[PDB]
Amino acid sequence: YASPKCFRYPNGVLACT
Repeated sequence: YASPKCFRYPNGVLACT
């Protein structure tokens, strides 16, 4: 549904890199 952008909402698990 949504993208795991760094601060997707909490910015806890930043699945970015």
